[PDB]
Amino acid sequence: EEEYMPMEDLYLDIL
Amino acid sequence: GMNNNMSLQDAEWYWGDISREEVNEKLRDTADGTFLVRDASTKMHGDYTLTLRKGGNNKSIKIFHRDGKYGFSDPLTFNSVVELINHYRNESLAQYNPKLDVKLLYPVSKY
Repeated sequence: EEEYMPMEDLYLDIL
Repeated sequence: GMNNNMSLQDAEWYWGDISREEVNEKLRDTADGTFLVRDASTKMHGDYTLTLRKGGNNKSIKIFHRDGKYGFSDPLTFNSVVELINHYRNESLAQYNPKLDVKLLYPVSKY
């Protein structure tokens, strides 16, 4: 579903 | 009205409340990177929520708050997910986990 998930952080490319 | 001089709230996807329901008729399952925000009930424990497609998996997506700015998104002092929109617009963000890693260079920007 499309609820709410805590997470993101600038892409900052791979690792 | 709702924080004028504060937070990016101008990163396209951060249109600003798109109406939950709408979110259903906005990015029902368009494609990944189709970031978007709606915000609602979940306010206390959340920055301004967010809707995106985990590569068609769909999880929920949502931003958190910490020191005024976001949270999980490195609660150090990053309240501008635009610099990356250009700086890092392809490469993945699967840092500690593929929580998102679905791109975000294609914001709904209110169809």
